[PDB]
Amino acid sequence: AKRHRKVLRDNIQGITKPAIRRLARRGGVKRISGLIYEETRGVLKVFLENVIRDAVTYTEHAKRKTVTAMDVVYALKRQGRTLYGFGG
Amino acid sequence: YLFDNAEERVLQKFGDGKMTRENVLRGLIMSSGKMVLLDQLLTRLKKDGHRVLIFSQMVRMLDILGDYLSIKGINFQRLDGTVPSAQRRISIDHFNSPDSNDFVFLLSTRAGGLGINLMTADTVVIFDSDWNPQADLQAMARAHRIGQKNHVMVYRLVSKDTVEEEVLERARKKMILEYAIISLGVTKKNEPNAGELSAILKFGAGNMFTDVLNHAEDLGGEEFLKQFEVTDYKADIDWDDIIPEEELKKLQDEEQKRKDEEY
DNA sequence: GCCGCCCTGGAGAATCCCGGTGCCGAGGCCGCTCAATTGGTCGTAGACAGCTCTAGCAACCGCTTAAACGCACGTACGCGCTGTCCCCCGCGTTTTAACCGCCAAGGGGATTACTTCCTAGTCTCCAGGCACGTGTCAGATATATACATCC
Repeated sequence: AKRHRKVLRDNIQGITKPAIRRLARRGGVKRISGLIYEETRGVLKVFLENVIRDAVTYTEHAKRKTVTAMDVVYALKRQGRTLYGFGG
Repeated sequence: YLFDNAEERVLQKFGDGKMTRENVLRGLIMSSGKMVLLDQLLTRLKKDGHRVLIFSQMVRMLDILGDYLSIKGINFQRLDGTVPSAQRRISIDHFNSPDSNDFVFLLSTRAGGLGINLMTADTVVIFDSDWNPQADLQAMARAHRIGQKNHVMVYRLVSKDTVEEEVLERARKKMILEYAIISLGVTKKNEPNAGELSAILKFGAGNMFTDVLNHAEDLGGEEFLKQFEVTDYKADIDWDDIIPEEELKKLQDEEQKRKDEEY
């Protein structure tokens, strides 16, 4: 059975264990338990869908199919997370 | 079957969803209009003493053909971008061995470079056409090398009234351009050049779209007017014609003996 | 007499330094060019004054009473120590996919310019909805009076 589906579902597993370890090293974490990574993936997925839904709403207001960087900036700004370096 | 969740609808609408080792091959053959011609060509070339390369632009369609030959039961070998170079060398040496049981060798069209030797094969089936005609020319020259002992026959598979029509039209225009600039500047005819350039430009401004599978064939300007003709093929083959009594008895006995040996 | 071995001098080549000349980053200069400036006019936003009525404030009173406070006791819990085991970390090895560089055509979207028309601003007039006050009315509540009854 060489044929399969083109779509992929484990794209949350693309945020690998050493990436979460590096993000914890930037946060000053010395020791990490093994159950941290699934919780971190769930938290990142929740945050990403919260930002992406607002960005998509900003995109469909402009009658567009392309999510620009300014829509992401506005979506982050509305929830209280202002991001610099992309608004100019 | 390149689309997701499309084999299930064909299996549940025609073979009533049981998928019992025989209607899967029927769905593979009768889902696409290229596959009935491919099956007839494969049976005819297996009947004769021919070996065939099959070139595709997609590796997922190569997976579809590999599954078709797996359920069909034909010794095939494969090459695309996923196969590393050691297994590529192994497969090319296995296909070119004099004691080879392989019959069909599948390629993705743009892989392998110009250094693939495919001496032993005779027929080339271009399943999907390329935008660049030089890619298809290199695909045909994989088997049409210096010292070839057999008449190389190329079959190009085209879906009627589809988007592949303008693919072939753009490929024909690019071949016309290459024959204009490159082929007429190689290495009393200057007067007839002003007529034959006009003739080839009238060919370039005209649309090509207005004993059929024979592996045989019985001044240079008329040579280029060949291999641009369109040979329309009509199958009119229903659901129960394929997998004949020889193939159905072999498929049912193999399925019945598999339950006895479990595994 | 003839042949082989040890000691010392001057000429040929490699390297450092300096001068002439060409290339990358940045600043002065020029040209377009559109938005800030200047000048004038006018309407109105807001400052100012005035009167009326209500809330706040400083400092005191008096009374009540429930909350705050102090103290004694007791015991529950924070914390320290020890064991243990398990799970995470460090490291070596193998795989694998990210990354970068490539087609191949086509659509999405950002601009520039132009046309058109629908819709919202503006103005005038008017009327009814909202805010306030009041007469009236039916449901809820308390007691007046008469009848059956126990001791």
